[PDB]
Amino acid sequence: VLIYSQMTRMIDLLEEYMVYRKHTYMRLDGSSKISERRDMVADFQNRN
DNA sequence: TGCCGAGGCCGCTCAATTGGTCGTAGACAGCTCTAGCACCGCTTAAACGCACGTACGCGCTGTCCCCCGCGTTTTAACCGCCAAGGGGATTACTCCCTAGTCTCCAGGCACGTGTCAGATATATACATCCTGTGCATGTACTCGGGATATTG
Repeated sequence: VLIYSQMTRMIDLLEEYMVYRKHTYMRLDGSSKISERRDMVADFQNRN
């Protein structure tokens, strides 16, 4: 699944939820560095 | 009326500081020096400090007597300002030259000792130079009257 959301304040609340119910997750706000986006996309492909 | 135009609030992205973590390299703290030569302790015969009326030198004191201070205000331009213009101090880039590193390499000389002399100190006798004192004039001063210079 992809979850899209429209407030950085909310993506923080979603991250607190993803940590509590132990789903595994990965986030890419506009505040992420350009180099992080590369690794993070390449890890969402290539893995179960 | 209309339209809209102009209008006012909120997530990306980048760019210094800020504080954090990594690992590694001499340089700091410390040991044992060890070694030795200064500090000390112990005498001595030594100099020089110091607690202490009195002659008296001058620091301080009670007076009167006047300029420079003290007070006013006009004015006078001094000094401040602002705003504009020109450039020259500044910024950011690219090419370039050497500052700096290391390394090798020598001998110059600053370092060190090895001996012992011409040096200068110290005493006694001493004569002399120099100080403190006393003592005339000669000028550098303060004043008055007139000439030259300069401000308004």
